[PDB]
Amino acid sequence: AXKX
Amino acid sequence: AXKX
Amino acid sequence: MLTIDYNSYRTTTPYGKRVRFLVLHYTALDFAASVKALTTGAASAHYLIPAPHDPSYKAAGFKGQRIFNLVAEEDRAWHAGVSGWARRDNLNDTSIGIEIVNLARDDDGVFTFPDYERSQINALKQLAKNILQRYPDMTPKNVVGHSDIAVGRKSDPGPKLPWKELYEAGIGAWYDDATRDRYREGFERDGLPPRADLLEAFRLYGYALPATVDDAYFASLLRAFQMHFRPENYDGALDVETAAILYALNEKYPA
Amino acid sequence: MLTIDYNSYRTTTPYGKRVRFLVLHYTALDFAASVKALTTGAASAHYLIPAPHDPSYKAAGFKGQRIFNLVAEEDRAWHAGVSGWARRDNLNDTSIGIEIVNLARDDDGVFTFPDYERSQINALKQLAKNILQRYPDMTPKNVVGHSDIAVGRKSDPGPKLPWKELYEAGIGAWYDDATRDRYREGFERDGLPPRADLLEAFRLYGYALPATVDDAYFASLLRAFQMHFRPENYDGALDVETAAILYALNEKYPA
Ligand SMILES: CO[C@@H]1O[C@H](CO)[C@@H](O[C@@H]2O[C@H](CO)[C@@H](O[C@@H]3O[C@H](CO)[C@@H](O)[C@H](O)[C@H]3NC(C)=O)[C@H](O)[C@H]2NC(C)=O)[C@H](O)[C@H]1NC(C)=O
Ligand SMILES: CO[C@@H]1O[C@H](CO)[C@@H](O[C@@H]2O[C@H](CO)[C@@H](O[C@@H]3O[C@H](CO)[C@@H](O)[C@H](O)[C@H]3NC(C)=O)[C@H](O)[C@H]2NC(C)=O)[C@H](O)[C@H]1NC(C)=O
Ligand SMILES: [Zn+2]
Ligand SMILES: [Zn+2]
Repeated sequence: AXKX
Repeated sequence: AXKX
Repeated sequence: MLTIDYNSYRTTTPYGKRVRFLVLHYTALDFAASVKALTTGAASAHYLIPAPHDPSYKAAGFKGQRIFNLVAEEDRAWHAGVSGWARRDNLNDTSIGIEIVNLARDDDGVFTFPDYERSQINALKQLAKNILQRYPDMTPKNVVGHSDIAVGRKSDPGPKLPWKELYEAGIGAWYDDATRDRYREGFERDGLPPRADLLEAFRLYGYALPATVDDAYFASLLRAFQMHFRPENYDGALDVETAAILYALNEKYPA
Repeated sequence: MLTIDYNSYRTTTPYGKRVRFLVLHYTALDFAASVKALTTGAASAHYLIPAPHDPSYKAAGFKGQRIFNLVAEEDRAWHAGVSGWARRDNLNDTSIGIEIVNLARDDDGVFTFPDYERSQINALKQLAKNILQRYPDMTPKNVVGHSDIAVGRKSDPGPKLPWKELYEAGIGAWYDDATRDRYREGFERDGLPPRADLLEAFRLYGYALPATVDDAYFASLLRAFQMHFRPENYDGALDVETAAILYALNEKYPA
């Protein structure tokens, strides 16, 4: 998983 | 004012 | 069945709030109309702030200043439109939108921007605070006018919006008179930069710009910047003052 | 001071909820490593479906299965990074993400996707159903996977993910086979559509396509599309089934  |  | 575990593990640090902008518009419609269009019309706003000296607003059965919420912050109100700011678009998704009853005018077009009732401004002032306090990614640059996001399309909230006053209440962004004068100095001697460069500056400050800019748009950009940060004049012509502000802003709010 | 009026006027038609998409991921870690990183690491997700047969999970004292909420839906979790779908981006804002524990792997860069656990899935459909029923703008194509929004820098939730099952359960989008075939045939006979049409048709489905598509990119794209809708094989290889699937969705799930 990944803010931007 | 103005969806998109 | 499966119920959910809201208590076992909770994200602390690596998450954010859903909202990070606050946008201001004027309606250009009396109250009664204003509510009509924002509750059943084809757009809406989280918060509507009426002008007590509106016959419709009194007819409505109000008297003093109120602040109405039409759409909870949690939800997505249709105020902002085809917009953009800080590398984001469709701001409507991430905005809280505030509309202020003000009988502005396009005479197809010449603009007529009536002063804002003090009352509306104090309320706005407090609301903005209230909101701002709870959305930690609403940096000062992110309190913006429609006009700033929807450049050339929208001219809300207008110049009679006392942006500076708000700044001082701790709402929105403003430049240090000092640092501006420095900038005003340079452009006076060094020369004012070329569009190309200026644009990166607006771009930087936030203005979601297009792939290309023509004189006509560039006016609108300048104009729209003017009404926010140099309402003293917003013909959209290029001033050293306008640029000085711009640069000074950017200097003061890296972001 | 002045309190807000939440009862006088409420908008009805012209407004939506903020959230639009539901995105899906595999953590790629054992549970403990996963709660840690989604609660204190550098990312997070709204919900976390553990794999009950996970030593760390059981160690932590879980009989399982459970579903864990890490960030309430109102708020913005960090799972989607750099994104794009259905004419948007930064989907972190505008989506709700679900993370399921499954130790899929990248080994420079061969891949390895374990099957999911059933309970895990029965949970998922349960949850995902609960969402969809609560966001009305989360139409079927908006139930997506990172891989689709983040092509091809990501490959979860991976091809071990029973979409079609979920479709069957009401969750997310899938084609009517009849219509698929109708295209397959048409393509075999009349040949295939130019890349132009394809990209575009890919775009229309939702995919966030760059201005200019290297076949290198294309691969990534097809791949992604495939692991979603044709996981029988997800070699980035333009097929006629694959291409037929596309228009079969674009037929049924169009603008
Ligand atoms: C009924 O709702 C209000 O009405 C209109 C929405 O149609 C809004 O006021 C006017 O909005 C338009 C753009 O929204 C602006 O005028 C023109 O905008 C178009 C954009 O397509 C441009 O082509 C024109 O260039 C521009 N006009 C020019 C150059 O003259 C006006 O700025 C605006 N009117 C004023 C006085 O500002 C209004 O905001 C809506 N309010 C609601 C729904 O509450
Ligand atoms: C702890 O964080 C988890 O870690 C895994 C990595 O083991 C995360 O997935 C990985 O995420 C990156 C981007 O964040 C993907 O991007 C790959 O990056 C390089 C950049 O040059 C490219 O060379 C690759 O092409 C690019 N794409 C691919 C397919 O590799 C990783 O690939 C991706 N790996 C997988 C299997 O998804 C994961 O998302 C994190 N999840 C957590 C903590 O929940
Ligand atoms: Zn992911
Ligand atoms: Zn407006």
